[PDB]
Amino acid sequence: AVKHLIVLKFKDEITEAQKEEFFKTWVNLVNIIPAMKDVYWGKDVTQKNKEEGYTHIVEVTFESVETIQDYIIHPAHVGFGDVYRSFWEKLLIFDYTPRK
Amino acid sequence: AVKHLIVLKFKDEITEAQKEEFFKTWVNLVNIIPAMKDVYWGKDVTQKNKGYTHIVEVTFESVETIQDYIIHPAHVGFGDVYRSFWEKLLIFDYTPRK
Repeated sequence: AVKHLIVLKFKDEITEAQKEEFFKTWVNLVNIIPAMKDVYWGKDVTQKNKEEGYTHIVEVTFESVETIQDYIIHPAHVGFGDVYRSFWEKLLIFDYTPRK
Repeated sequence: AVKHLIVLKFKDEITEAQKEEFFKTWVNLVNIIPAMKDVYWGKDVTQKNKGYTHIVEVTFESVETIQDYIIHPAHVGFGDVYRSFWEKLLIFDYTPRK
């Protein structure tokens, strides 16, 4: 089991309603993309690193790093990326297996 | 329910064994700090940004109790011994939702 983590900042012109619609859409992909096992998102409330600007976190769960590729190329995901391409300003991506 | 997320890069001289001992020590705080409910960590394998190499997720009951962890004597000691290990970090606190 691997987590695909995204840390993101939206463009300034994007409204809160748009952001919530964006995340709803992303969460709803789980239903239609077999490789996606789970999605959670959240807004940062502490703002400990404002100079960096990142505001939101998204966690997508996969059975393996391998199967992330099946999600990346799935038509529903490609379409999601196309539709919302104007929304994001910058992001960090991480893939890891959570452990103790 | 809130997640206290740390994105971290270590100093270059820090060895892999040192990193694993660092995370072992951090994980073992859960037992000792009432506010800490759970911890996981992991190494990024994709390395697509460039930068940050490790992720730590600490689980809390609320944003308010994160402070109880921050000032807990076990956590203060942990920071005193190991803060020199890291080069830079990003911190995020959020309620994971659908």
